[PDB]
This record gives sequence, C-alpha cells and structure tokens, in this order.
Amino acid sequence: EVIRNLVKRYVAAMIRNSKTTEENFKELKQDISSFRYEVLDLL
Amino acid sequence: RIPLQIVRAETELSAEEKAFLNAVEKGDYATVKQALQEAEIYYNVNINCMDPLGRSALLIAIENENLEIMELLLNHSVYVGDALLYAIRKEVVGAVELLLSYTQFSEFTPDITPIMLAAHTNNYEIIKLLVQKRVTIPRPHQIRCNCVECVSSSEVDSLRHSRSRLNIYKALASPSLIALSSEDPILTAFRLGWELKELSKVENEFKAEYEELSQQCKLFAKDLLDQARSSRELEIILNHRDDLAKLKVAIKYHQKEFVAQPNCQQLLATLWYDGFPGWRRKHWVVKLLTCMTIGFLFPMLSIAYLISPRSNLGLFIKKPFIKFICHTASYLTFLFMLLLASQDLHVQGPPPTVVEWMILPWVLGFIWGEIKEMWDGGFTEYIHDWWNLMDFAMNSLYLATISLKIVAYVKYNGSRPREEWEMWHPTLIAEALFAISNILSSLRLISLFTANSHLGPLQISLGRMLLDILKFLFIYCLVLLAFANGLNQLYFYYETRAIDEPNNCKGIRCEKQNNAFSTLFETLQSLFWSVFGLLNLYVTNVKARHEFTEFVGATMFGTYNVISLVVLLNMLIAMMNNSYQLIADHADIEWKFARTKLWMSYFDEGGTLPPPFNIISLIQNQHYQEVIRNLVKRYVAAMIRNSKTTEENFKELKQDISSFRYEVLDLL
Amino acid sequence: GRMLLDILKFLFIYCLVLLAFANGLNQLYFYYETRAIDEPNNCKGIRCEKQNNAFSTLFETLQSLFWSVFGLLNLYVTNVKARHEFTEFVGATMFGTYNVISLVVLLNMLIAMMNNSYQLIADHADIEWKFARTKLWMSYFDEGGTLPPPFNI
Amino acid sequence: RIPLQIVRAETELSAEEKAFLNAVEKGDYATVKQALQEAEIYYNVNINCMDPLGRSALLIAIENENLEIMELLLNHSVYVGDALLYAIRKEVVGAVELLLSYTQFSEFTPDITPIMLAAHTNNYEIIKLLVQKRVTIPRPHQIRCNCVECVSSSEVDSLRHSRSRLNIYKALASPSLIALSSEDPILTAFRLGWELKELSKVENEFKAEYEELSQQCKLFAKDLLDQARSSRELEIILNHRDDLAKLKVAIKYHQKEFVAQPNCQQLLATLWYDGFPGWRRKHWVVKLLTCMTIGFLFPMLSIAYLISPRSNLGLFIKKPFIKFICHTASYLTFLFMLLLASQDLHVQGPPPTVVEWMILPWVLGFIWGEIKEMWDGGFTEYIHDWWNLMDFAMNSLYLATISLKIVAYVKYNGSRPREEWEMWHPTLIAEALFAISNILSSLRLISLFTANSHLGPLQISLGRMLLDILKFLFIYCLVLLAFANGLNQLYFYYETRAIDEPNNCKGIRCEKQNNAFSTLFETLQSLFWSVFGLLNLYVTNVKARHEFTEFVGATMFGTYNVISLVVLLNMLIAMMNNSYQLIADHADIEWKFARTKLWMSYFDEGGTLPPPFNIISLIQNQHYQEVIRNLVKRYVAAMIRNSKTTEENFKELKQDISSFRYEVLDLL
Amino acid sequence: NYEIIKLLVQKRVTIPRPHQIRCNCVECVSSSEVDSLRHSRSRLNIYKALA
Ligand SMILES: CC(C)CCC[C@@H](C)[C@H]1CC[C@H]2[C@@H]3CC=C4C[C@@H](OC(=O)CCC(=O)O)CC[C@]4(C)[C@H]3CC[C@]12C
Ligand SMILES: CC(C)CCC[C@@H](C)[C@H]1CC[C@H]2[C@@H]3CC=C4C[C@@H](OC(=O)CCC(=O)O)CC[C@]4(C)[C@H]3CC[C@]12C
Ligand SMILES: Cn1c(=O)n(CCCO)c(=O)c2c1nc(Oc1cccc(Cl)c1)n2Cc1ccc(Cl)cc1
Ligand SMILES: Cn1c(=O)n(CCCO)c(=O)c2c1nc(Oc1cccc(Cl)c1)n2Cc1ccc(Cl)cc1
Ligand SMILES: Cn1c(=O)n(CCCO)c(=O)c2c1nc(Oc1cccc(Cl)c1)n2Cc1ccc(Cl)cc1
Ligand SMILES: [Ca+2]
Ligand SMILES: [Ca+2]
Ligand SMILES: [Zn+2]
Ligand SMILES: [Zn+2]
Ligand SMILES: [Zn+2]
Repeated sequence: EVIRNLVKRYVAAMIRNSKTTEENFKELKQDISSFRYEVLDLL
Repeated sequence: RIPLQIVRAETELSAEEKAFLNAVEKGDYATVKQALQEAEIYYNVNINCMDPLGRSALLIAIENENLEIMELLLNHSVYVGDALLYAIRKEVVGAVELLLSYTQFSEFTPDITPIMLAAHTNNYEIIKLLVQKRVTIPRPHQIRCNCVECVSSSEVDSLRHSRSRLNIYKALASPSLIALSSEDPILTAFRLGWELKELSKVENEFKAEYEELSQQCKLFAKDLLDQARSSRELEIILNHRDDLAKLKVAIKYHQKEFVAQPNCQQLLATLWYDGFPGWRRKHWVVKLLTCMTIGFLFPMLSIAYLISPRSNLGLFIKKPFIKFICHTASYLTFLFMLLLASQDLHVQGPPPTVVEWMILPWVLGFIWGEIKEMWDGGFTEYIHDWWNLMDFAMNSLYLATISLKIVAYVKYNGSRPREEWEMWHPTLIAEALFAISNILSSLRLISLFTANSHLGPLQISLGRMLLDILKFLFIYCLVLLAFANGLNQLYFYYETRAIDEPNNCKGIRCEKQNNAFSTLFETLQSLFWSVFGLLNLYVTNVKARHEFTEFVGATMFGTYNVISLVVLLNMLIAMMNNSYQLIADHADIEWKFARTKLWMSYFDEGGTLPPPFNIISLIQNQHYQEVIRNLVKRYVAAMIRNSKTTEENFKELKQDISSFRYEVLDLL
Repeated sequence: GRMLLDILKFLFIYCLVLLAFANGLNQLYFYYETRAIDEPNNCKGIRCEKQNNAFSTLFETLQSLFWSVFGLLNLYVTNVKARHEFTEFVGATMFGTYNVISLVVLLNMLIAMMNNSYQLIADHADIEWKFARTKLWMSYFDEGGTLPPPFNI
Repeated sequence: RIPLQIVRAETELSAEEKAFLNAVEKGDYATVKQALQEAEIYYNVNINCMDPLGRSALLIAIENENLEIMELLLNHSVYVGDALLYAIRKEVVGAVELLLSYTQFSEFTPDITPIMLAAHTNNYEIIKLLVQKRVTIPRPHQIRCNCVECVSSSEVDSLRHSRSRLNIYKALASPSLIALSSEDPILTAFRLGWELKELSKVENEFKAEYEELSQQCKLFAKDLLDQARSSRELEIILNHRDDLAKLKVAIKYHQKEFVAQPNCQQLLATLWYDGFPGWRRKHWVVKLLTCMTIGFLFPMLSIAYLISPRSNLGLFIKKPFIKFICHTASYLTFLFMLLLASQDLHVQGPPPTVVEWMILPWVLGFIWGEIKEMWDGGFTEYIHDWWNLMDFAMNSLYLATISLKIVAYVKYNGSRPREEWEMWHPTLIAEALFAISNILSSLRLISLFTANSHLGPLQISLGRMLLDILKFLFIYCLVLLAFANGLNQLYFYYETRAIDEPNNCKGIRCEKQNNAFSTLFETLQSLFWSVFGLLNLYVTNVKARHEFTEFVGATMFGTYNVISLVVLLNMLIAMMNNSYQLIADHADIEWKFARTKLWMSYFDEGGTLPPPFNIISLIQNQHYQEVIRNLVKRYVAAMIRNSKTTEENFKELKQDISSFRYEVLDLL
Repeated sequence: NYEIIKLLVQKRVTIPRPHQIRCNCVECVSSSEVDSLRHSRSRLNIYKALA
C-alpha cells in the first residue's frame, strides 16, 4: 500500500514536471487551418 | 519472455465516463452540458470519475483554463475538494475567484493551506486575493525550542514536522507576502533571512532549501533598495530607526548585497570624503600627494583637535577619510620607529633607550584604545572582529616585554657578556617577545588592504582560502605525527651526546645535522624542515653498521617526503584552485561589505585621536511608511514586468482554439 | 603580459610579509653580529661557503629571506655561538613561519590567481594579439626609421 | 541639447502606400485585392514601394508565410527580383514552388545563387526542388592555385574573391547537398573535410569558418555510419574500394569520429581477438594469466611460424592480439637483457660478452625491421609516425656503438687501467652511446600505453600538453640565454685554473662548486641547475674584495631565479591546466583513433615475426550503392526528426489568425 | 509515456528476457557471430525498455 501511494505520487509529480518544440507550432497551425477550412466550407 | 501487466490495479472508466472526460478535455461545451443534464436523469455517468492520470473533470477544466466549463461543472455541484490548491498552483486568476465564490489521492501534503500555497507560488494577485479575507499562517516556534508540543511532534512524526516547518518558512519568505501584510518589509526580510540561515545551520538536512530561502530574502531586500529613485528616499530608508541606523542593522544581519548596493555605496562615499568634494575626479598624482601631505601633518591635526576642536584644524580630523589617514600615518611612524629600534649590549637589564622611550607611548595608546573599545562597543562586537585577536596578542606580548625589562632592570646591575648569560635570562626572553611583537605589529597592516580597490578583493580571496588551508592542516598534522612517531621509535636508540658531535652542536640546526630523529620534538622539527628541503639525507645514517635499520629509516623518510610533497601539496593546490574559482564571483560584494565596515568604524566620535594622542519619531515613521509604499509598488510592477518578459501554454492555446471551433460549429 | 598584473598584485602582500619577518629576525639576531675576521675564511654574509650573519643586519636579513624562497639559505644560519637555545629556537620558529607563509600559503595562492586570470584571458587572446600585431605592422609603414642601426646615423 | 534628425534620408511612403502595406502585413486579402485592382485604374499606389525596413509587399507576404496574398501579388506582376532568395532563406516550401513557377538594396551578396543559398540553409526539401532542375555550382580552384584568373580576382577584389570562395565551400559542405548529387557521400565528406582543413590552415583569416565546415563534414560522415543497422551493412561500407579499405581511407584523412564509431570499434575488436572468442567477458586474473602464458611462449610461436606456417601453432601468431603479445614479450626480453648487461673492465676494446652476443641479434632485427618498413610502406608513411624518429635515433646510436666497439677491438690490445685512458677513448664513447641507447630503448615503451584503456587517453593528454611545454620552451630559452650572457660578461674576469681549486676540480660538478659563470657553456649549465636548486649560492662569490661586483652578480642570479621559478614555472602550470581542461573532452576519441592505428598495424602479413626472428568490382559497387541509399534515407529522416523535435513562428501564427478573422468578417 | 505504456499493458504484451551478462548459450553466441550489430542493438533496446 505504501508503494502504491508512492507510485501514484511519483507519476503525478513527474507528469506535472514534464508539463511545467517546432511540432507544437505545426500542430497549432494545423488546428487553425482545419478550423478555417471548416468555417469556409460551412459559410 | 517477461509478462507485463498491472501490478497495482485500479477502477477503469466506463465507455461513457471516457467520452465525457474526452469532451471535457477537448473543451466542447455543448456535449459536456448535455452529459451533465443527462446524468441527473439517467445516473449513467459519474461526474466525479477520475482519469488514468487521477484528474477529475474539474481538474481537467482547471488545467485547461476553461472558465466556462469549470463554472458549468461548479453549477452542477461536482466534488471540489482540493481543487482550490490546483487552481492556485496553476497560477490562473479565474479559477480562484470562481472557486473562492463557490482520503483521496492529492498532489499536496495535508499541511498545505490555500494561503501557504499561494505564498509558495509568489503570485501577487492570488496572494492579495487570499489576504483580502481573514487568513492566517501558523507561527513557527523557536529554532531551538524545547516545548512539549515540538518534541511530541518530532517524536511522533519527524518527517511530517520537518515538512510542515519548511512549508511554513517557504510561505513566510515569499517576497510578495512580505510586500503585503508587513509593517517594515526591509526589517522583516533581514530578520527572516537571518533566521533562515540559522535554521540552515541547525538543520543538517534541508540545508540547501533554507540557504536558498535566506538568499531569496536577501535579494528581496536588495531589490526593494534598488527601487529607490532619489537621494531623499535613500537617506530616509537608511536612517530609519525601528545616523544610518538601518544600514547598521543591515550590517548586523550580514546583508552583504544590501550594503553593496551602488546607491548605498555612493552615499557612503559622499560621507567618506567629507572634506574633499571632488575626490572622485582627480589624478593619481594629486591623490597621492594629498594623502602624503595629510599623513605627514597628523601630529598637527591631533594637537589641534586636543587644543581647540572647533577650528579649521580642530574638526578637520573628525572627517572620516582624514581620520583614517591620520591613524594610518601614526601606525606607519610606529612601524618606522620599530625598524629604527634595531640600529652597548652587555648590560644586564639596561635602561630603555630614546627609541624605546618614544615607542612606549604608542604601546600605551594601543592598550588604552583596545580597552576603550572593549568598554564602549561591548563584548560580542569586540570578539566578532577577529582582528582584535592579533591586537590582544600584540598588547599581551608588549606588556610581557615591559614586565621583563623592568624585572631585568631591578634584578641585575652588573655588565656581564651575553656569551655566559643564562638560557632563560630575562633580557633574552624580553627581546624574543619584542621581536615577535614587531612581527605581529608589521603583519597587522594586512587589515588596511580593505581600503584599497585593487588590494581589497584580493585580501578577501586569500582570507577565504585560509579556510581550505586550515582544513588541509588537520590531515597534514595527522600524517606528520604518524611518521614522527615511527621515525622516533626507530631512531631513539642511537641518540648521541652533544660532546661526541664534531663542534659540540647537537640537533638539526648545526652545520653538520645530527640526531634528527633522536627525540620526538626533534623528529617533529626535522619532518617540518624536510618539507622545505633543509633536512639533509645523511641524517638517516647511524654510526653502527645497521644497514637494515638505516634503510628502513630512509624509507620512512622517503615515504613521508612522497606523501607530504607529491600527494598532499598538490591536493592542497587543487583545493585552493577550486575554492578561489568558487569565491571569485562574489569577491566584489564581500570586499564592499568589508570596506563599508571599515568606513563606518571611522564615523564614530570615539577613537578620533590615534595613538599616542589618545592617552593625553512619528513623522519619521510616516515618511518611512510612504517611502516603503512607493518602493513596494515599484518592486511589484518591476517583478511582474520581469516575469512577463511552457507546454501548458500550448495546451491552453489548443483548448481555446478547440472551444472556439466547437462553438462556431454548433452555431452554424 | 596580462598575468604579470596578477604577479604585481601579489608582490605587495609578499613584500609586506617579507618586511615584517625581516624586521622580527633582525631585531632578534642583531645582538650576535660577528666580525669578518672571526669567520673561518674571512668571509661574512650568506654568499660564503659556510653561511653566517644571515640576520645580523636588515639588508642581509632581507637578502636571506629572499634566498630562502629558493632554498639556498641553510638552516644552521639560525644558530648562534652562545648557548641561548631559547633565542635560537625562537629565531628558527620565525624562519619556519616565514617559510610556511611564503611557500605553502602565498605561492599556492599565486598559482591559483594565475590559473583564474589565464582562464579569464584565454578567450580574448586572439583579438588582443591581432591588435598588438597590427600596431607592430603599422610601426613599419612609416618612412622614418627605415634604416636600422647603425645605418640610421 | 543634441538635435536628432535623419542624416541619411530616404523617400517616405504616401498615406495610401502605408495603408496598403499595413493591409498586406495584417493579411487582409480583400483590402489588398481592392488596392491592387484600384492601382491598375487610378495608378495612385506604387505596388513596389518599400517600407521603413526596406521590405516590399512581396517580401512582407513571404515573411508572413501568406501564400494567398503572395500569389495574388504575383498574379498582379509585382517586382520579384531576389524574392526567391528570401523565400529560400525563410525555409518555406510554398514560397519557392510558387516563385519557381512564376541596383536595389539586398540582404544577399551578388555571388549568392538560389542553389547556393539553399545549400547554405541545408534544407533537404528546397535543395531537392532546386536539384530537380539543371543547376550547377562553380568549381573552386586549387587551394594553392596560381592561374591568371585567381590572381586577377585576388588583386582586383580580395574581399569579394574570399567571400565567393567561402560561400562556394559552404554550399558544397552541405550535408543535404552531399546526401543528394554525390556518388559516394562518405568519400566526398572525407575529402571535402580534408580540403576544408587545408584551407583553414592556408587562410589565416576565416580560419574558424573553414574549421567548422570541416567539422560539419566529419560529423556528417560519422552520422551516415551511425545509420547502419546490421553488421553486413557495416562490413560492406568499411570494405568498399573506390580488407577494411574505406576504414584505411578514413584513417588517412584523420576522420577520428568516424573511426571511433562504436560499431566500427566493435568490428575492429572482433578482428583484434581472432583467437579468443570470449575475451570480452573474462576476469582480470584470467586475462593476465593468458597474456603471461602467451608472452612466455613467444619464441615457440615464432619458431613454429618459421618452420611450418600451416599448423595450430604456425598460424597462431598471425592473429593480431597474439602477434602484439609476442612482439611486446620480445621487446621486454630485450630490455631485460639490457638491464642484465650491467651486472674485467681494464681491457681496451674487449670482445663482446655473452649478454652482448645475445643483444646483437635483437639490434640487427630492429634495424632490419625499420628498413623493411621503410621499403614497404613508403617514405611519407614512415615519417608520419613520429615514433620512427626515436627508432632511427636508437638504431643510429646502436650502430655507432658497434662501430666504436670494433674500432677499439682492432686498435687496442693492451690492458691499461681506465684511470689513465684518454678522455676521447673509443671504449668510453661507445659505452656512453650504449647507455643513451638503453635510455631511449626503455623509453620506447611509452607507445604501448595506447593498447591500454586506462593508460591510453592519459598518454594522449600528456602528448598534447607537450605542445604547450614546447611553446614555453622558447621563452624560457630566451630568458636563460639573456641572463647567461649577463652573468658571463660579469664573471669571466675572475676565471681560475683547476690547479688553484682545493681538489684540482673545476666547475659546478665538484664538491665545492667554483667557476660557475666563468665561461658561457658553464654559465648555461649553472643557470640550468639552479632551476632544480643544485647550484649553491657561494658560486656568486669571488676571491677579490669586489663586493659591488659580487652583489650585482648575486642580483642577476636572484632575478633569474625569480623569473624562471616564480613567474615562468607558474605560468607553465597555468598553461598546462588550461590545455588539459581543453583536451579532456576529446581524449576518448583521440585515444580510440590511436588504438585503431595500433591494431591495424598488426593486421598486415609483413612484420609478423618479432626480432630477432625477423632476420632468420561491379557487384561490390552495387552493394555499396544500395547500402548508401539506405543510409542516406535513414539519415535524412533522422535529421528531419531531430530538427522538428522563434519570434517568426508567433508572427506566422498571428498572421494566420488575422487572415482567418478577416475572411470570416468579410463572409459574415 | 505513462498513458501509452498503460494502454499497451492493458492488453497482453510481453518483452523478451535478456540473457545473462556473461551468458554462453548456443543462441547468444550464434546471434553474436551471425550479426553482432543487430544483437547488440536488440539487447540495448530491451534494456532501454525495461529501465
Ligand atoms: C609594501 C612594502 C614595501 C611594505 C610597505 C609598508 C607600508 C608603507 C605600506 C604597506 C601597505 C600600505 C597601505 C595599504 C593600504 C592603503 C590603502 C589606501 O587607501 C586608498 O587606496 C585610497 C582610497 C581610499 O582608501 O579612500 C591608503 C594607503 C594605504 C593605507 C597603504 C599605505 C602604505 C602601506 C601601509
Ligand atoms: C612500470 C615499471 C615497473 C616498468 C615496467 C616495464 C614493463 C614491465 C611494463 C611497463 C609498461 C607495460 C606495458 C603497458 C601496456 C600494455 C598494454 C596491455 O594491453 C592491454 O591492456 C590488454 C587489452 C589489450 O591491449 O588488448 C598489455 C600489457 C602492456 C604491453 C604492458 C606490459 C608491461 C610493461 C611493458
Ligand atoms: C617511497 N620510496 C622511498 O622511500 N625510497 C627511499 C628508500 C631508501 O633509499 C625510494 O628509494 C623509492 C620510493 N619509491 C620509489 O619508487 C617506487 C614507485 C612505486 C612502487 C615502489 Cl615499490 C617504488 N623509490 C625508488 C626505488 C624504486 C625501486 C627499488 Cl627496488 C628501490 C628504490
Ligand atoms: C611554523 N613551524 C616552525 O616554525 N617550526 C620550526 C621550529 C624550530 O625548529 C616547526 O618545527 C613546525 C612549525 N609548524 C609545525 O607543525 C605544526 C602544524 C600546526 C600547528 C603547530 Cl603548533 C605546529 N612544525 C613542526 C612541529 C609540530 C609540533 C611540535 Cl611540539 C614542534 C614542531
Ligand atoms: C630580485 N632580487 C634579488 O636578486 N635579490 C638578491 C640580491 C643579492 O643578495 C634579493 O635579495 C631580492 C630581490 N627581490 C627582493 O624583494 C623585492 C621585491 C620587490 C621590489 C624590490 Cl626592489 C625587492 N629581494 C629581497 C630584498 C628586498 C629589499 C632590499 Cl633593500 C634588498 C633585498
Ligand atoms: Ca581593533
Ligand atoms: Ca616503428
Ligand atoms: Zn515549541
Ligand atoms: Zn585558379
Ligand atoms: Zn544466452
């Protein structure tokens, strides 16, 4: 049970540390362009 | 093959519970609202379900900075436990206010409170929002407290108690939490940093965290001082009493960065050159000539102060730079007389000469000044100098010299040649003590390297490398004693009388060295002098034909040489290199702190005359408060600007784009 | 050349220590000064085969403390003809403390200072050298001084 | 007051020309299209107008990655000069293809061409697009070319010529441009890096740029090798002929990173331990015992190879590790015999003893092996070793020793005691030469530290610090010669005959040193030995009572001591510290290169027997091409992935958002 | 990546067991002789997965 608690805490802490690249900007551009194409088609 | 499975299993989400969480993550407001409305009727989706990462719907909404979905979840009465802590850690203004207006796994320890976490984040907006209410932080006990509660908590759970104390001190040492809710932020920062340094000393573990908290408080004080925009404000700050009272308080708490502030140093320099208004812009030759002229006239200035303090010359010595020059010139003349004191020697206990009669008043002035400083400043201040130790040694040696001179004068009258004097004759001991005192007096000039720009930081560096030297001293002494014991044990059998020696000289200080290792004292001296190569090799030889014993002694001596020179001395060089590289970054700040202490030592009325001539509130609080308010405003604005000028940012951007996309698609 | 500045800075502290211990040793030893005739070869001072009167005068004391840096001062110079063993031990202790400072403490500190300064000035060595070499080259661009000595006269 | 105005004025934009440029910057397609259509009718807006930064409308559109507005401008026939260069530098795929299909200020020099700029950017997509057409890059001339065109261009404009050459070599050294359009990328990278290193040597200026281009080519070759996925591919690569031919070519071009490749080293290690299959996983004691057993049996293996090379023992010595062990054991036995050679001495020119008779075949084998290596390998390879210099010195000294022994044997018969022999007697010179040869032979073992993991990189570091030692040698020698000249000039008047000396011994190697500075040769030796403290101080004394001369000589000697020890030796220590810190990062690669050379030296059939026993295509090209194609694909994919895994990115995001906003607003 | 690793471990997935550091079985020596590069790469990948 102690190990289960430690593993939960470690996973949460390491995910937090990782959360706190050019591919990110590419994904942002992709999202904007997909939204733009959807809006243009709908209109 | 290695089978891989889930050792610690959990409760999996249902197909709907996963679609609902995915909708929350994507920010689709319409589907989340539909799921929330359907859960009230059909009870098919648990709105409080976690995810494989442990986050619930509310935590997902908070992490994405989606205020609309967050508020929608809050209106449906979802579990909100510890959500405020996640909102505060995320440093999102919307989540707090939303949440403020309203044993599972948690990423925060049970002792964390909203105000404590906000102070940990050092976020001025959220800290101010929480301080707007009635919030409190528990008072930590004394560093060395021994009450029943402290010992009970330490014994029951040392880890929990230590963690709680560290969290409390992290909360209190927050620059934003000191900017608010603190009468005197500068004094609070000083004392809090001092207490954190003391805790770092006491707490062998967690030492780095307390050190960094103390350094953070020191930097906060320095930045508050940096926000000053006029000389009036700086004077008001430094002269505030809880002159230069607050500067003295800063010096007491070892606030080196605060003292070495460029504006603080500029004000201290304007005070330092009281007489000369344009000393900053002068040539080297002009400054040197002025210093020489002032130094050569120190007796005149001292006499003028003695006769009439209120005159163009009487009060000219009370100026700090002039007073320093006069004291330095007096000490230089004393050293010159000490040098001249060695320019009939058969008289046993001779009367003091003219040079000694001139030296005596300087020694009396030194002793009187030391005891006057002890009487005025106190005891702790006297022993904190660490330069008063050499002064005490000098004064004691001079007093012993005078006592032995008196004893030899009143116990001997005849003129017997020195060749047949006793080994412990009073005159010889007095002369040896006087020579040691002369060495110490001339070495006392090191403390004046602080006043110089080129010699000050170098003196600081050498003084701080003396600590590495001291650390190496212990291991060297252990090795030296070990090999001295071995060599003495081997060689003490062949000890020879001084008569047997070719010139009736025994020991290593003879032209032909002998009996190098016969006694432990002589063995220690021989191993000392072999470091400098002054011990000859034939000292490892004995008259008897014991070639094995001679070779074994020679091998012990060679191993001692190898260690002490090849291994220990090079290790000392490496340690000095590392320490000097470490302390080269902070040399300027330490030097400016030391020089400020030196300058302030000459600001006081007492001790104006150098030896031997020394033996012959509401409105102030209001002004300080308004200046502090201006400083806090400026500091907050500057630090917010600096922070403004992560993957979570891109996640928030994606969340905003997706929410906009879903809204547009629904509307169309 | 740029490390010569660190050497110069260390020179002041070394000279202060040297003068202090020279004053102490001279004060201790000037009573036992001996004439050159009394010496075995009529040679007085430290540049004799048997060193003598190392600390009898301040000038000789300064030279003796200088040569002890290089190990050329023998230990028996701390010995006097009279049986004043306390005086001899005190002089030997002063000499040993001077040795300890000047060699163990001061010389290693000088080495550390030189290491730091050389590491600091290694980045800009090329630019400084090119500036100096440009000055040297331009010194030979002028008509004056074309003929080297002795042809210039 | 200082008036501030525009010294170099330009032509300001009109109110419309500014609104049109602002519309282009914001990405509003509708307003830009309206302005373009209105300009054709009213001619009120110059479509080619610049901005305060010099950018035109097309440059603004390219910089914002706005393909729609760009294409709209292109359809209206705007000025397009040098726009392709900006599109290529921006590394935007859309701009090129758009522009490809179709003296003002420019940010690119006139010698820049589209393919050259694309190669500079090292962008595989654009480089491939440009190579799809028929594009060429000018061939740079020889590094030391002396044709009329090169000298004419250098004299007319040295700056332009140097810039053009550097740009061409930047284009050619592009990893992407070598991945395409190159028959053998590995060989191309090797030779291009070699030529760039040679240019860096020749070009005193621009040295850093050529160095970094060469390093980039070396890294490209190493990465191409890194993309290998099987041992078959690695063998095909290393064995390709334009065995291990390509590895030898890499070693020739000093491709240290390519040679120190872990897979290359693993293959070389499998070749190195031919006999032992499991040497990688063995204990220290087992390896040591095996090495000792093989070394003690080296004569047996040599004899077995001599008698029948085709046997379990005849060909057991041809294995590289076994051959190395046998040669090392042979050299160790030679050194052991050299040590034993010093265990009647009055015979003038005695016959060689049994130990000398055993030593002679080893010397003959050494000489024969050296001349055989010279005959087989060549001259440049022989002199590139830099270890053959010590071997040549040893062989010459041994030959001189043998010649002098023969001369003394056939010119002397009587047995005269050595005390009355001539100073230049042949036996004495022969013995001195033999002793020097013994020193050199024993010192020759340094080259075997390469084979060891712990001793190899240390030897590399010490060898590379020998260069700093050599650099310090010149300044030390200048100082030494200067002070030797001064001391000799001062002291040569008091030169005394050897008879006048107490023991008829003259010079500094006597028990009482004398005439230390009488002659220049003796003065040089005396200043040398004072470095180690072996020169006594009384050598600065003269018989005459010239106390001024003695003091001046002593002061010269003291200044020499101060310089050579305090100043020069500490500066040497500082230089060594800096150089060792610099070369500690690359120690492993250099050591692995040196060890690869050592291992490959034992791969050849020639020189198998150690002394003294030495004196008794289309399908290969196709396989290499397919392997290279796979490597290039993998390298391109990996480098694109690495690059994927700026303020201009945020500017492009803002441009996309604003263009979407304007389109939506117009539609609504 | 904890999420994807958990997703894959939700199924029945296995990772091959590396042999002894100094293993001398027929399979290890056969793989080493046939392709040393491939065998070394596979071992390193397995230990990267397990660590
Ligand atoms: C160096 C050898 C020859 C022994 C010298 C003995 C004294 C003559 C020297 C040694 C240290 C020197 C002192 C080192 C420090 C200073 C700082 C200096 O103050 C300044 O640098 C000017 C700026 C300022 O302090 O306000 C005044 C000279 C003084 C007292 C020096 C005066 C002369 C001193 C005492
Ligand atoms: C050190 C003092 C006592 C003089 C010793 C003389 C020799 C007995 C020593 C000195 C250097 C030694 C050599 C240093 C280098 C090596 C590398 C070593 O090769 C290895 O490290 C095993 C791995 C491999 O090379 O394949 C073989 C032993 C050998 C030749 C050593 C054999 C013994 C040597 C010649
Ligand atoms: C510590 N020490 C020492 O005290 N004396 C003085 C002896 C009394 O004259 C040495 O002479 C000495 C030494 N260390 C050494 O070199 C090493 C280095 C590593 C391991 C060993 Cl074992 C020795 N030597 C030189 C030497 C080498 C071989 C032989 Cl056979 C004999 C002398
Ligand atoms: C400065 N100095 C010195 O001048 N001489 C010459 C004296 C005249 O022969 C030393 O012999 C000496 C020394 N320093 C030392 O080692 C330490 C190290 C740290 C603290 C102390 Cl107190 C001593 N020694 C060795 C020694 C140790 C114990 C004893 Cl009882 C006696 C001698
Ligand atoms: C270079 N040199 C030297 O050769 N001898 C040998 C002379 C022959 O015995 C020294 O004795 C010497 C020295 N350097 C020194 O210390 C400094 C340090 C900085 C500047 C000066 Cl000027 C001197 N000394 C000690 C000394 C100081 C003052 C006096 Cl008055 C006399 C001797
Ligand atoms: Ca004091
Ligand atoms: Ca060779
Ligand atoms: Zn308590
Ligand atoms: Zn050409
Ligand atoms: Zn196996």
